Amino acid sequence: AAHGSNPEQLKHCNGILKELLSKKHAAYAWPFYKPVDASALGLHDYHDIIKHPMDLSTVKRKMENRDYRDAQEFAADVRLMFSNCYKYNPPDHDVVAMARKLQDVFEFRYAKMPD
Ligand SMILES: O=c1[nH]c2ccccc2c2ccccc12
Repeated sequence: AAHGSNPEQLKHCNGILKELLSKKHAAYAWPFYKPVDASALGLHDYHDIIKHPMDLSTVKRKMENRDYRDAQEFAADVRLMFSNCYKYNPPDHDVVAMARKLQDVFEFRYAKMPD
């Protein structure tokens, strides 16, 4: 059910998304900007391990297309992106450290969502 507050909450989500894509966080956000090109990266097992790829450009397209109906649906995709990283890579890999830092940005600001 659409709630009166869903548009306002989606504006907060869009703010978060813009922040995740901003220069401020680019040092650690960059691996998440675009879909993983598994072939290009030689990760020939990526799509056997990751059933539901997700990345920030896809989240942006879904936001622009009004695909997300509520904040929880948005959050689920952003968290799916991080989970994919945690699933595929050894936990000591630099990309996992970058994921944890970007997820910290996400979770702390998501927690400030108006309600
Ligand atoms: O989860 C990722 N694991 C990787 C492992 C090796 C090289 C690149 C990546 C990568 C690149 C962009 C986005 C996510 C990932």
